[PDB]
Amino acid sequence: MIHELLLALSGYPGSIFTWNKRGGLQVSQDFPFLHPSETSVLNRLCRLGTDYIRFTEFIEQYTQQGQGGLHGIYLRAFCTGLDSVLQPYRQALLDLEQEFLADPHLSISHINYSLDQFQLLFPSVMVVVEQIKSQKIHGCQILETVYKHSCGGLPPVRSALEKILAVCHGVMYKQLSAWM
Amino acid sequence: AAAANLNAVRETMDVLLEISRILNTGLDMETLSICVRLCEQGINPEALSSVIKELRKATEALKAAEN
Amino acid sequence: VTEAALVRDILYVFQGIDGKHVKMSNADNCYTVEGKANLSKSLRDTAVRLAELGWLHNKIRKYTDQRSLDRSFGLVGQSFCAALHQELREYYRLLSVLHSQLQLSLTLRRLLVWTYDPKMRLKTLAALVDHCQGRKGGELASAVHAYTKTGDPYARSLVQHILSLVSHPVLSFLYRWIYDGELEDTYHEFFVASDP
Amino acid sequence: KSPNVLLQNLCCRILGKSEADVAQQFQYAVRVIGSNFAPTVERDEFLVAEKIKKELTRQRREADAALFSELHRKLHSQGVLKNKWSILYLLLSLSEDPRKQPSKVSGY
Repeated sequence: MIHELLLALSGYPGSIFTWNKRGGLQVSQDFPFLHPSETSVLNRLCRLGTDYIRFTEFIEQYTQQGQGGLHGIYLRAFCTGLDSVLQPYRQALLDLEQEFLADPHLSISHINYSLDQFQLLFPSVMVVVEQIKSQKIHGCQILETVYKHSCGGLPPVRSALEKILAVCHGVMYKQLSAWM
Repeated sequence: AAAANLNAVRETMDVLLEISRILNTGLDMETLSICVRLCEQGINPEALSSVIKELRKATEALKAAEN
Repeated sequence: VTEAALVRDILYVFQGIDGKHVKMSNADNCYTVEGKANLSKSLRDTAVRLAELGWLHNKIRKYTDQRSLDRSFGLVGQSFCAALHQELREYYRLLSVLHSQLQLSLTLRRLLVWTYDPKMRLKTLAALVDHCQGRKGGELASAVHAYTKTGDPYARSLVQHILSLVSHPVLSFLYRWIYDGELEDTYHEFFVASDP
Repeated sequence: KSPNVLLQNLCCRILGKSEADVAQQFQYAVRVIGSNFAPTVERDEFLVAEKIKKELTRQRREADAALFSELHRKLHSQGVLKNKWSILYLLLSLSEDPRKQPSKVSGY
């Protein structure tokens, strides 16, 4: 019951787990073999799963030029940077999948202990992305909302923000280099 | 079935190798199984450990004397 | 129910998640077992003693989640939450080992024996938790240097790690202030206040 | 396959020499073994693991202790023997601490 729960968190909802669009990564609660509070921890993970689903939707929608939404190289760069950060998350997910498949008895509690790091770096980025979408910033406006958040406190989140901001200021540097 | 036994033996050996590397015991792979399995015949663990320690001391003395 | 059934409920409880015939009571701010597993009060008391783990873990989750979402409560507060997250990750690794053991001997006594040390670590953490509310900025660093006034080499080392990690933000601010004279203090938490 | 054959081969390996070259060493080991063939203390791996973890903490190796505990969980999941306590005692006695300087407080 581990592999499909991982698939459902991989951006492809399962059957005992229902990725409600507005209800987030909900879970059809009718299966046996765990405590509901185990399902509650799984729901804490499903928070990140629904965040990943929404993030994928946003990244595909901001990876399409004539729409009135925020556009420019900035949006595509933000989507690309979020995807590249998810690369560490995707790699961790793949490693955890291999480990769980390798172990005859690899507890989902162990899966949680392995995914705690990504769950630690996840929510701050989700809040920042929701704020950026609400701001609908464009131009270097998002580049300064970033610079505001680039004084972050979450070490993984701080480093990821540093990398994304390096990519962004590289884009700004390229623009200024054309202007020079 | 015997392939399962071989795989289980390899897995146990790998687990033991990891346990030994973590213990930093300095015991060699030659005591892969021979060391443990011979004691598995019901040897006195304290006596066997003392014998292993004496063998280690004698081997260290022999290495020093050769050197 | 079976003492093994209670063991499984405890295997859920250690994460703070109440069991089948074991429920997290609000009356005691702790785990009150669901009395529908009628059994001896000896085992009941064994779980009652273990309830502190659930109470403290839930308190830790609630308290760290509170300052985790507060961006302006202080990046120091967020850092304290992150260190608590690392500690809870270690605790969760222990709980995962426990659940794997729940899969497929041991004993509630052995569980309690093996759980005594995490109880001590959690006690140290909870003392640092309730003993740190409100102190932010230099007040926060004041509390960081203050709570380090106790012994317990184990707890002493844990608090030492926490404080050395806490020095890094203040250390960076001072390094900016001492290397560039730069004070970008948003919450005005630094010792050197700004007058722009 | 015989315990004596195993002892002879093991002595040859430990000395890196022939069994006849270890015959005196082999004789001493045989005397030691026939002195005691069975352990005088029972097998209770909870206490053995407790001692192992205590030694790891005395080595300031708490992370290595956690790794060892996880390995113990995996090995007990792959349980194939019935007297593992003796093997664990052997591993503890074979254990060395290059990760810490030699200085220890006596236990009880």
